[PDB]
Formats: sequence, C-alpha cells, structure tokens
Amino acid sequence: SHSTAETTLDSFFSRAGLVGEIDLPLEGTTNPNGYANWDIDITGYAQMRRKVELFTYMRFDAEFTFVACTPTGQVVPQLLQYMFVPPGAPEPDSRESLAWQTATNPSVFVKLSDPPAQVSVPFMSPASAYQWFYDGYPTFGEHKQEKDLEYGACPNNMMGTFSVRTVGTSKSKYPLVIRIYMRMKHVRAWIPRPMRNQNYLFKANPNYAGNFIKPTGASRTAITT
Amino acid sequence: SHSTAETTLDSFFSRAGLVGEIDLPLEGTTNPNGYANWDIDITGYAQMRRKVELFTYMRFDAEFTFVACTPTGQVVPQLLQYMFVPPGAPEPDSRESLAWQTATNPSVFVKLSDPPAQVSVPFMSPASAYQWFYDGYPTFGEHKQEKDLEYGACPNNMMGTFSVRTVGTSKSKYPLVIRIYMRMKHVRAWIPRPMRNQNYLFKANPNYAGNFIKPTGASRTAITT
Amino acid sequence: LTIGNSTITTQEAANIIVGYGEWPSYCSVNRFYTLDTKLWEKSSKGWYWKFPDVLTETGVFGQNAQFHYLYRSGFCIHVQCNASKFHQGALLVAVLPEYVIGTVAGGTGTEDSHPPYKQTQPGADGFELQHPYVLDAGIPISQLTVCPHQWINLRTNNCATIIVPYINALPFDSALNHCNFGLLVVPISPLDYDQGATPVIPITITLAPMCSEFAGLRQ
Amino acid sequence: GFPTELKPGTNQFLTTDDGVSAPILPNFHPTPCIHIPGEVRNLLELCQVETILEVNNVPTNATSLMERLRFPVSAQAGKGELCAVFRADPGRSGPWQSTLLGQLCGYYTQWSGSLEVTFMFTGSFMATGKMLIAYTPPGGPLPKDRATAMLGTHVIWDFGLQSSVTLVIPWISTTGLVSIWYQTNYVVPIGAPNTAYIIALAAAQKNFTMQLCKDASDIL
Amino acid sequence: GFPTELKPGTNQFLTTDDGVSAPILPNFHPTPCIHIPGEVRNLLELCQVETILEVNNVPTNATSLMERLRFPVSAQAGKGELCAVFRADPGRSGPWQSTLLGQLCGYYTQWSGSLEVTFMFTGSFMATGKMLIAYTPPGGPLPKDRATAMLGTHVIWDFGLQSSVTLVIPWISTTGLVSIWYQTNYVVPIGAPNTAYIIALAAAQKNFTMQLCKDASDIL
Repeated sequence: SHSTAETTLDSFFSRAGLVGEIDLPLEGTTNPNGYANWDIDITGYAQMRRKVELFTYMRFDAEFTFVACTPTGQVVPQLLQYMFVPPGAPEPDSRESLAWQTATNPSVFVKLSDPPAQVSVPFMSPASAYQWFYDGYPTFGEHKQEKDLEYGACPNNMMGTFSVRTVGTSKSKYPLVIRIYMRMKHVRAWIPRPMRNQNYLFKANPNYAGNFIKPTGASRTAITT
Repeated sequence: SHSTAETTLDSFFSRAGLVGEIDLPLEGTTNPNGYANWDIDITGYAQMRRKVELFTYMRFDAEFTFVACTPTGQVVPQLLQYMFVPPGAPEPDSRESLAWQTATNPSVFVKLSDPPAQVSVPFMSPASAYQWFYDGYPTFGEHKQEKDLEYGACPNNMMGTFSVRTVGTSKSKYPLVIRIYMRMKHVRAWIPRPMRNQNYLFKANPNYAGNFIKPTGASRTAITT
Repeated sequence: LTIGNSTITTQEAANIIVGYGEWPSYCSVNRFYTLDTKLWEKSSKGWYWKFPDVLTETGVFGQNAQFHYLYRSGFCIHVQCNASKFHQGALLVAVLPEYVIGTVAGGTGTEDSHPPYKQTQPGADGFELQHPYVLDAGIPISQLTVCPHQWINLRTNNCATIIVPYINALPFDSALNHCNFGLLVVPISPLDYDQGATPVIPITITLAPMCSEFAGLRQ
Repeated sequence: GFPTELKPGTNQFLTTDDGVSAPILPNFHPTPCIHIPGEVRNLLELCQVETILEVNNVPTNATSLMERLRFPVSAQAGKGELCAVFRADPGRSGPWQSTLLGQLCGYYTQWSGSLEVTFMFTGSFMATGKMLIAYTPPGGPLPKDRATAMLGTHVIWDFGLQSSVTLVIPWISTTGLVSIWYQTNYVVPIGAPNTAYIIALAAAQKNFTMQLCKDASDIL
Repeated sequence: GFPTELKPGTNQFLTTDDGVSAPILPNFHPTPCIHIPGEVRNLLELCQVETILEVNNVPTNATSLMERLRFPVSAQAGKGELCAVFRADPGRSGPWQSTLLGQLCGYYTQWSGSLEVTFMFTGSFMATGKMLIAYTPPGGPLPKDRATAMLGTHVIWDFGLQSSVTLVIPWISTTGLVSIWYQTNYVVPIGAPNTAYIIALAAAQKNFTMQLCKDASDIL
C-alpha cells in the first residue's frame, strides 16, 4: 500500500524476542565453576527458525542486550562481563583462565544497577551471505573419513560465541538469573525457498521422523461445507 | 584492501587490555599503610611488549581507567583517588603525606558508585619519540662509576607514575580490589626492527639465558611431508 | 557432432520459456547430452537427480567433466515426454537450487552417524522418492511452484525447456566441491490408460552446457 | 553538564525503537556486497506467485496424501454438484493454509484487496463436456442448484480452451463461498479412460496487502 | 536539563569505542614533531619485504641451527627428489612461521591474495646442471615423479641464470604443496667442491592482505 513501511522485509524481521536463557545460581550443579557460555543458535527456536528457510541466501546483522535479576527480581550491587568470541579465538576454560585478560577479545565492564545496556556486532561471516544449508560436508578440511576437531564449528558458517563471568577475587554474594534478547537492523535476502512446514526432529539438522502428520485435516469431504 | 581501516597501524594497536593489577585489602601485609603505587611497565607483559620492538622509534599516547570492586563484586559507598606523578614531582611516602594536597600534581575526586571514569595523558616524553633501547648508559649523569640515585628512573625514558589513596580521616570500612586498563589513540612509528622471538629472561632487560630453544621444530625432515 | 552413427530424430517445435527474462553471463559447446530413457508407470511416484556429480558420466564432455573443476556455461535443459494422442497423465518439472537431500533416520533410536555412502551414491540412473509428498526431505510438495518450473500436460504439450544461470554460495565457486542444484520430476495426477494399450511412457531429458575448466594446484 | 533535563522515561526499553548502537568491532571492514540473481523486496511480490490449491481431504494415510490435493471427476455424476470449495478466508484453516498465500498472511492480522484464481483441466485430447464455476457473494444463502448460482457472477467452462478459464473476486474482507456444479453430463469417446482428475491454481492480485503483524506460531 | 532521554545502555564500556577524553594536563604543549627518514604506513608494505625461508629441520643442537635454514645438495642423488617444502599455509606452523610474513599474519585470522617466491643458487662458477621446481594445486593427489609434476604449473631451473628463477602462486586461500625434484644428475668439474648448499627467499605480493585480528600469543 501507500504506507508499506510496516509490510517490508525489515518490518517482517523487526522484532526483539527471546534468543538465549542462561542461569547462574549461587550454588548448584548446572555451573559449579561460576561461569557459563552460550552459542548463537537461531535455529534452536522453531519460531524464529521457520522464518529464515523462506529464503536460501540471506544477510543480517544483530544487536544484543543483557538483563541481570534475582529470582524475586531484586537489584544487587555487582558487575557481570560479556565478550564476543571470534571463531579463531579460544573459548575460556576456567574461571581463572588467561582468556579473560586477552586484549584482542573485545569486552566491556558493566554495572547491572545501570538499566540494561545493549551492544551490536556487524557482519562477521567471511562469505558474502549466510547459508543455512551447506549441500556438502560439514567440515571444510581435506579429510572426509575421520572425526576432525573442526567438525560442528566450521569457519564458513559459525558467527561467534559469548561467555559470561563475574570478575573479582572476592566471592560473589548473590544469585544471578540472566536473560538475552536480540534484534536485527539490516536484513536482505536473495532467493526464496519453499517453506518448511512439517514437524522437526533435530535441533539444527533438517532430518525428520517416519510418523507422518498433515498440516491440516479440518475439512472432512469436498461435498461437506 | 579497499576497506583497509581495520588493517592500519592504529587498528593494529587499537585494543584496550590488561595493563595493571593492584590490590588494596582491608587488612594484610601487601599494603599495611592503606595505599599503593604503580609504575607504567608496558614491557612487563610479553603480549603487549613483543609488539613494540617490531619498530625502534615510535610515538604513542594513552588513556587510563579505574575499576573498584569487592572480591564478590559488590559496590560500596566510598571514594578513591588517582593522580599522575611527573618525573620531577616526588612520590608519596606516607598515607598522611604532604604530597596529596600538592596543587601542581593533577588529581581528581571520583565516586566509584558512578560507572568507571577514564582519563588520558598526552605526550610527556621530553624527546621527540620514545626509544625502547638506549644504546649507552642507563643514567644521563656525568658519573659512570657509582650507583647514582637517578639510576632506573632517567628523565629521557620514564613516562610518569600513578598513586592510589582513599582520602578521609575516618577509617575505611570495605576491602578494595582495583583493575587497570589502557589504550592508545595516536600511534606512529618510523623504522622497523627485527622481531624479538626467543624466550625472555628479565622483565625489562633484553638479556637472555643459555638454554637454547627454537621457535619451531614440528617438521621432522625435508623428505617428510 | 555424431559419434559414428548417432543422428537422432529431434523436435523442432520446442516451447521457448525464459528464466526471469535473463540470459546467462560470461566468465564470473554444441554437444547435446543424452540420458537413458525413463519408464513412467501407474504406481510410480517420481524421481530426482543431482548435478553436477551424477552428470559427469552420461555426457560426452560430461565424462571429461569429471576431471574439470570450474564451470562457465549457460544451461538449456530440454525435457521430452512422447506419448500417444489417447493417453492420460500429468508431469511436473522444476529446479530446486541448493537442494539438500534429506536423509531418513528411522528405527527405535532417532540418531544416526555420518551419512552412509550407499545413500550418497544412488548411481547414474537415479533414485525413487520414499515419500514424495515431502520430497524425502520434510519439504512440502505443494510449494515447488515458487521456484522456476513448467507444466507438462499430455493433452497440451509433449516437451518443455528450462534455462538457468549459475547461482552459487560464493562469488568464487567450485563445481566439484559444492553441489549446485538438482531436477525434480513428480506426477500430480496418476496416469490412466485403456486395457491392452502401451503401459510404458518414455521420458528423456537433454541439456547442453558450454564448457568447464581444469584448474589444478601444486605444492 | 549543559543545562537541560530530559523528561521522565529516559531508560524505557521497547523493542520497536529505532536505536543505533556502537559496534563491538570499531575497526573491522565488512565483506564487499556482490550481485546475486535472486532478489527480494517485499511480501507483495511473493504473494504474486502462483501455487496449487487443495480440495479433497477424505483419506489420511501417509501413502495417500497425493489424492488430497486433487479431486476426481466421473461421467456417472451429472446435473449435480461435484466439489464445493470451502469458505473464502485465507487466514483461517480450510483450503488456503496449504498454499503460500495463506501461510504468509498467517503472520498478519487483517488484509484487504481482490483475489483471482485460475483452473487447469487434465482430460484426454478426445474428451469433451461442459462445466460450471459458481461464486456466491457473502451474506447470501447457500446455493441450491445450477440455476440459483447462475443468477450471480458465474464462470462457464469450455473445453475448446484448455486452461483459459479463470475467476476474479472483486473484493474480499462472513465469508464467501465458491462451488463447482455439473452443467451437463460428461461424455467420453470409446477407447478412452472413463475418468480424470482435476487440479487448480491460485495467486494474489496487485491490490492485495496486509496491515498489521501477528505473533502466530504452531509447530514446534 | 534540556528535554531528552537517552536510550538505555548509556554507560556501556567497550574497548572498540571511538571516545575522546579530557587531557589530564590541559595546559601542556607537546614537543614539536620532527622528520625521520624511517616511516611506517601499514602492514601491507612490511609484508612486501623479502626474508629468508627454511626447509631442513633434522638437527636440534644449539650449535647446529644454521644448517636448518639451508638444505644440502649432492651429485650422488639424481633423477629423484631432493627436498619437499611443507604445505602452503603461512598462518599455521611449518615453513612460514620463521619468516616475517607468517608471524605478522599470526596476529590475524584469515587472508587472501597471491604469493610469490624467488630462489638463489650458491654453486661454483664452473658448475652446471638442471633443476626442477614443482607446484601442485590443492586437492590433487601427491606427486609421484618429475613427469607427474610436469603436467601442472612447474618452473625449470637454468644455471645460465644465477637467481632469475622465481615462482608466483596465482591464488591461495586444504593446503597446496610444492616440492623440488632432480630433472638431471648433478655434474661437477674436477678440482671443484663436490657439494653445495641451497638457500631461498620469499615475500608477499601486492594483493595480499589480512581481514580480521586475532588474539594470539605464545611466549611468554
């Protein structure tokens, strides 16, 4: 229409929603080391995933934000860290790891009492556009018979990694609950792909299961209204 | 390339990272006087040090920031002081020293509850450019036989000193942990120098040890692939 | 252009269809490839093909294309379906770019290892769809028409053509490393015929790429 | 520092905001943009593509999905009703959630415009007959026979044309009904198949558009 | 004071920021800038300088490092393979971490462009012979003999020229292989040394560049 701004592909992708959920309890077994990590899995949520396979070649940026709250929702005087891990850089392995003080890894000091801060990452893919389907082998190496260390994390598709840590030699005094939101500014796609409609079986692999359901069965017969 | 901004010498030096680590516990023996000092030792960390010897003559500025946190990472209502000590000015000697109230020494009153503040110092070197190697005597005096008081701190190379103190006659109630970060805005070098690769022995003196290792030994033989 | 005595009888009244109104491009020829005839049956469910890996065995320059790395050509694909005037049936031809083959993970435990070489190699003849409603990939068959395609009806036509340029995942593309595309043929209305008539419908597909590149590297 | 106090509500965080943030990498240079033959602009042109529609939904077996998307026709049935396509409302369940148009409209709340459909016939070259396309406006009662439907806007099928038969709905915004009826009996020459199957196509017109987004998701 | 509320995330502290701070000394005057014959602009021109490369790595003794950087040649070996330089990938360990090009690339993640190498010979003035330079493209199997390598892009060495022999790699981005083979036997006049040692040089072409920085450090 004349006012078609709300109907464009940007508007069709203009929404900040739930992307990540990571918890850091004071004591427990989910993270007995005081820190956690999160891989960017857009395909994890079938809501946002089902959108992207409508096209095959697509480009998108993103911005990320962090929220710190207690199970009751109170605010406490502590700081938390966030840093982007490029594929070449190594992930942290311990709470006292040397990766925290690495200069080449961008990190920011943030006070959670300050209303939540938000950061953005530009286009990091070495290729021209993202490809959600790679019609070939997951690994880009010359070997096609072994279990290579580069399997799963290929330089041609991965788009980064985040880690969280509370810095300070003194022990943390409060429980933490962390929620993650993301949104895109520039989105551009080239070629449409038929929509994926049937039930999913795996979290990131389009393989499906032998029990067949149809998307609709409401209409009984042609003669029936 | 066309977008070579990320590949310039500025970008090759555009990173804020760990430079200083000074702790001020409530009670202990590391600082039983309630204050501490830090000398700017860029060569201390082999990570940032190894970069600079790629060139011999170089110019750089810097900016500095301060973070105050408990061992658990809580925020407490207290203030901390930071001041730059020029080579001519004398360093503080006691907590109640007269150097704290000196007018010519720039100092700032800062509340740590405020998200961290950052300050910068411009080019303080009397010479035209910094020299990481002085092919001569460490002292600039006319005597070459004694242990002069100016040894180690020569006016031609030193670039300042910082001190930290909590001001107030009433006794401090909280432990302190302090972390220091630095970054450069303008960097310019003239003549390249071959890169320093072999293991270091001293913290600021290029003298080395008699146990020889090679940077690489992975390849066994020429015939072997 | 004959290999000894290879002078087939070809149609001169093809129905010209253009793709997006765009002819192919230059670097970013008269050999007509021949494939084995396909038999269409009443209970048949449709077939599929994968290029260029399977294409490197049928063509005269295709056989040499096994050793050629890069491609630079325009595709004129001819699909031919000859039938009598009193036969009944309907066929769909379409091209699905970046067509990822959907493996089937059955059994009591829903987990499998790296795809077996048996599934990866169906041969130069082609394979049959297990459940053609989802194209054996969980992708609904209702939505193929958004991609370039053509309608083939026995009452209407006997041949069709498709022209598609090179679209790849990278500006610098490898044909022997990256699977480009594939062709899908599936019946919509099952074929019917009178008792005693010919029960086999021939299908032939013809394509004519221009040339490929050798490449090569040394240590 | 400069004298100005922002009105309360400075740090409100709403998703719709047109805010720009400092890049995490202020020195990286993005990869050059290339030209790709594929290109997408809006949702309107994607609605302008043709896709098949389904009528029959009697069988439910896994090896039996195909005869759903098409409906059969036989010469025994005559002067009656063959198939009655369900109510015209693409957003809701029925015929249109199978095609692309309804599913994309599924991500939206309300829409307005005109819709058009085209029909294709898959009979033998030697076959002939007459067929009727019936459309009734919303509000009006259910059709009774070919005569009642013929009063309104109807399309008559001729087998001298293969698939030139098409219908255009002037407006859609409780819902309209469309049905198919036997104007005459089906006659077939001897030596030819006694039955055939029918398929249809649908798309969206130029003036069709959506207004407001909806947070709708079903699986998974 | 003035009515405007900044969006949340005002005091985020990221290292990449292009922020300017108030100087600690607002009255000092910096020393005048002088002209120095040395001058540096980027990392590209520093890659454009020649540096030696190493092949042999058999001995490890402290007083034995020198015979690593060069590899020997003898007249007894003929019609075979003298030395096979390791896979072409400057960032990883192998040949190139000894030279300046690989080490500077060590501070980066990915790179693209073309590479070139030049070869120097240190035989006697009275010596003669024939030599072969072999390059195989990535993907292709390992070379077998001089005949198989000769099919691809190869460089033939002539001793009528001293060091005019050079090789250029059109593209590098799993890794390529280069090797040296004996095209003919080595012949030497009587009264001359029976063996010699060989050295080589390497550099980077104009179109070679890096893209993204990496936080890599090994010692200390």
